[PDB]
Amino acid sequence: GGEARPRTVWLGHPEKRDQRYPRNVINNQKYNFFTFLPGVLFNQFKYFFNLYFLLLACSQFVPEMRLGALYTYWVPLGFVLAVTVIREAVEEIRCYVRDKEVNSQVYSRLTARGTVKVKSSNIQVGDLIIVEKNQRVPADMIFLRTSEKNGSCFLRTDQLDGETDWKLRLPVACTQRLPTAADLLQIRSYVYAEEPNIDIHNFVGTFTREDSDPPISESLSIENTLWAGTVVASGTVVGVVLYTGRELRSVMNTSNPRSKIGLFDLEVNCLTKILFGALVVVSLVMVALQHFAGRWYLQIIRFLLLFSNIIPISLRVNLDMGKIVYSWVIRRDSKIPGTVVRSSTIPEQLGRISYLLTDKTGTLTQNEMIFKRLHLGTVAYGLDSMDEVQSHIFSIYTQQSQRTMSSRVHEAVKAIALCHNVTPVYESNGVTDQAEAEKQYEDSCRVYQASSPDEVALVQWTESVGLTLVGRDQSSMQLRTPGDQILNFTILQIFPFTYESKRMGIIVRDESTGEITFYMKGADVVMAGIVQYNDWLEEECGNMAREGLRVLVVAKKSLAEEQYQDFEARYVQAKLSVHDRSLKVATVIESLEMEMELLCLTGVEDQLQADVRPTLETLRNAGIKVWMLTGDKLETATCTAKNAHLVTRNQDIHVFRLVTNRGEAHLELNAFRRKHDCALVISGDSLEVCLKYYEYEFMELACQCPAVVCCRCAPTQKAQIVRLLQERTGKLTCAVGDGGNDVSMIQESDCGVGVEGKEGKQASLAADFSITQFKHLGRLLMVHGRNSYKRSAALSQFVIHRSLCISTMQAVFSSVFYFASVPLYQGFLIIGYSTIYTMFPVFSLVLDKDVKSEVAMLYPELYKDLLKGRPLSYKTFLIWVLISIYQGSTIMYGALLLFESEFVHIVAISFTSLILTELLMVALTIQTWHWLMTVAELLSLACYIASLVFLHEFIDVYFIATLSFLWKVSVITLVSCLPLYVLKYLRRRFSPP
Ligand SMILES: CC(C)CCC[C@@H](C)[C@H]1CC[C@H]2[C@@H]3CC=C4C[C@@H](O)CC[C@]4(C)[C@H]3CC[C@]12C
Ligand SMILES: [Mg+2]
Repeated sequence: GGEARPRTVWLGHPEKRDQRYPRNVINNQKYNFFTFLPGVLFNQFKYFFNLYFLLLACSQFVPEMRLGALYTYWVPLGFVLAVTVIREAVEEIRCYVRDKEVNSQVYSRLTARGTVKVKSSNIQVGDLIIVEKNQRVPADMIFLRTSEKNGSCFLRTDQLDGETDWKLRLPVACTQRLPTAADLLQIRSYVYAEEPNIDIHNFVGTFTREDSDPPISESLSIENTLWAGTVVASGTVVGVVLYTGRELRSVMNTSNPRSKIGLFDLEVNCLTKILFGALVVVSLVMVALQHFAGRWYLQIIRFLLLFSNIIPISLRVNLDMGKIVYSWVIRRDSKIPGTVVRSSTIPEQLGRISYLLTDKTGTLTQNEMIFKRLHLGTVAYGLDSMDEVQSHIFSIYTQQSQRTMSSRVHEAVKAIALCHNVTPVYESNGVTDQAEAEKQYEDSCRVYQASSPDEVALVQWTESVGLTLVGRDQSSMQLRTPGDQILNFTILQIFPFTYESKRMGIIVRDESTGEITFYMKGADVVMAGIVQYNDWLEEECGNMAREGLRVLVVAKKSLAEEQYQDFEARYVQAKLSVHDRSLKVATVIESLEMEMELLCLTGVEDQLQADVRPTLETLRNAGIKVWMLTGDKLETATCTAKNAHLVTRNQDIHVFRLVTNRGEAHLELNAFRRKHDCALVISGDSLEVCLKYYEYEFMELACQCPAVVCCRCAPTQKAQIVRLLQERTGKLTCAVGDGGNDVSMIQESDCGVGVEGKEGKQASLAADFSITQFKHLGRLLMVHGRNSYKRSAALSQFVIHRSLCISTMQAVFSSVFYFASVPLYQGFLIIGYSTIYTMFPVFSLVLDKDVKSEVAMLYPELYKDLLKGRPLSYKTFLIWVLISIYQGSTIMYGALLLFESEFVHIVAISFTSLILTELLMVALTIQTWHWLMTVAELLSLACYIASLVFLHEFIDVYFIATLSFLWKVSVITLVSCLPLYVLKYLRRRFSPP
């Protein structure tokens, strides 16, 4: 609408504004009230197929042009227009209703008279909206105040950038210290926010409070921002709205909704142009035959109007009803429940997808992490062997009051239970207060919260074996044992996990003994040299990683009361430095990071969704290349790629390093080129450089890959990847996602599928097809797409064949029977009127199937045939053209040569022969017979016999009730259809499908 400018947002009072802000509404609609009709009309009549009808109809306005009745040109086109408008309108009402659930969420705001309850749509910039726990943040906000005593909160941004880690967000310091939540309305404070941009992980702002005698100014960053679409993980937060509606950071990354057309529709449109060009060519030949006879422009276009039915409106009507039937079938399948079809005009696109691009967090995975393996070197403990770890812990803490394997197991478990950054949170269950449960350490009211879900999984696992961690402070940590006694540990040093070191350490003192213990856990690559000599770390960690687990190496070092003093004195000496602090403390910690005894290796798995591995294997077996485009980190993405068998166990993986320029990109691209049959894992930062500088080479190397993993992808980068896959290959692409970061690539893709997320519905609402589970994709692609594509191709080709046969024989009639007469047009309106009796058996091809639904799924290789364009091609169309020409020529020439008396004794023969030939041809193309096709074929014959009976009494047509009629009809019906019967049977025999 307007240029982006920084905004001064006053806390409360949503009226001190200079620019009007958009309403906070998420809209997936295509058109508004005003632009609905023009948009639909243009999107319909922008193609040759639909514009042909308009060109035909408009000509009826020139008096020297008029041919036929006026109501025959506009009633069918009017029906087509009215069905298209109705379909689009109903789609719009359904989209608006589906958007209402998100746009009508209930929240609360702070007013001078007290809190009041308002909806999500009415949220204005500058409003103080209260967001509770496990509630989606409605609009972009600034963290002001939280009800938690530690002055912070955790955010789940899985629906914003697809990252599984929880984001720790800190409130505004000035607003946090106010005595009550009602105090922010009596302070003259404002937030100066940057212009709404597409970046989601950055924010530059400033908080200013003018009320205080010393003005207080805070510099705001991403750590104070609660973007829309995120979920508050803990506590009740209060924020000030900065952006609304389109201005939301989620919406800037969302493209405008577009109307999609399938490739099958484009091929049919090209066939219509070919037909019209052939008509024009024969027109130029026919006029040039007479060496120009004056007013040629009149006669040639009059003859065009005479053959105007070579492109039938029945084609468009049949395709529309077939697509409606396909959508009705998809919405009613019980083996893929919950499937929703939004774009009901492209069900045939599911049958020609060559590339599938999917999100990891929430689509492939369940967004749940649990502990899988505890490897102690000499023995591993799986999910079925945890009762021995529990037994060892119980035995030790029973023998405490009443080396060995139990001691080693306990030492390995306690290190996991202490070397972490997880803090318990206690809530009031309703009977016991929050302060009531803390002093007794209630199990039902205790929740573990941390930035890394792996640490939460480890803590929850140690809870299961007996060592329950019940409290944690900045200098203390309590563990609860099976003997119900509590051990008190004092946290003397903590080294938080960093993505560069890839390790986390801690130093604790056991108050019962006083011994100093140093714990360190991290990746195997960094802990290979820290731990002492061993012979199983590099092998067992590699095996556990190859199984798809997140391996960690846990180590120990017992510190005496003398090795700690010199370490503390040097650590603080490094800390109170004014020159190169980081490298100073790094050396102090590294000096302690020596000769650590190895305890155990841990395996934590991100729980996939149901039937993800079989679905990926099914899609791989059908020639579909599956790329995982995720916004998560490299390690989690690789672990999920290995877990889901997106890469085979023996497959080699090349990790794309961090490249920053053109020269650095040449070397890495070439080095990857020297590899063979190796999957590619690339970060977003390297992808940006490769796509900016090496657009051709990167994709010519990535399309040959068995699979491609691209982590930390911005939504624009995902959409760009989809766009290049569409452009440089020319093959259809499918995009699967569950969050708001997948909407861009879902809309960009030729067929976008949106998995309904657990905490968000944007991808579901903005996709052509919405599924509840990832495993439904296999059926949706192998059955509901293949059947729709095949049925649409068959019915379109049969309709074209019928019209071509009618036109060919009716051209023979007008040429070799009279060559000039008014009574020609009475016959030249009726022998093309047969399509009232054969219309039902033509609308019975939407019930046809080549193989059973359980056979396409069990043999996905049938899809590789559709990937080649078999159902509709130039060879099949040419064969149908030859068949139609042969049938028309045979019917008319045989009718004329066998017997020739006058017009009304040949019209009857030709009409019945054409109807019977078309019915037989309908019966010819069927592969598996359905009873509705049988009833349609029988009802057609019954109606034709009824018509030939009623007219017999009124019109003297006694020719029908003779023997000379029967053999004359049945010889043409035998020489027109049955030669193709023989050909089809011999095709079955010699070349089975
Ligand atoms: C008079 C003609 C042109 C039209 C009406 C007859 C048609 C609809 C009839 C005649 C013979 C019939 C077939 C005869 C036998 C079987 C085997 C069984 O699995 C049921 C379907 C199937 C395959 C029938 C399908 C319908 C069928 C093809
Ligand atoms: Mg996701």
